[PDB]
Amino acid sequence: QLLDLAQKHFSSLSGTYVEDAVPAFTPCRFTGSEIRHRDDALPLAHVAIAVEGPGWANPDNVPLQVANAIIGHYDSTYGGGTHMSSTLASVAATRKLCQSFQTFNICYAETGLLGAHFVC
Amino acid sequence: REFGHLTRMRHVITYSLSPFEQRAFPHYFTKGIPNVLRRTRACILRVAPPFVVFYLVYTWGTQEFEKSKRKNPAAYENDK
Repeated sequence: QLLDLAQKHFSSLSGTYVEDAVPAFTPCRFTGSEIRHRDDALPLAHVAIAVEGPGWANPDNVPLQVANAIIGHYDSTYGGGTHMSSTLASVAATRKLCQSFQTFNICYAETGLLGAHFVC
Repeated sequence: REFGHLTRMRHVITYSLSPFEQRAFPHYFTKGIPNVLRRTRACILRVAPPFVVFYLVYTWGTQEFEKSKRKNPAAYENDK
């Protein structure tokens, strides 16, 4: 019902051969590099970092989520405790280094981006 | 002294990049050389005249001592 009723006004306007096969999006080499800003007035430091990851189409990304699941997540708003099922979390419950931390996983179809994102 | 109490610098936007990516000797030749000469002359332009001073003091002092020492018997005429 959503198929037939779906509009198909202007037709697709693109090639169907090898000529249109060239990517509209470049393969992208990773660049392990650092960018820093010092606005000291900022109430506190907010740091993130990223390693090169699997392309989004790539299944290789899938196991890494379980790996990310080892890192888990934590924040001060939770019930807290050093007992909890994460090291960085209990350290955050200890020296209070991480007000919060989290492992972002933004994989693009070309090349992905694993990484960490946190408040200290 | 730590990093926590050095100075309250504000905005700065750094852009470092990994050594592993970049070459160890980027334009190290043709770009490095002119700077070398450029600053070499920057040192010698001031430093050199002391070198010449020590040079003339050295040479003239040495020849001073030698002429003062070896030439003497001829200058004496003990046969006087």
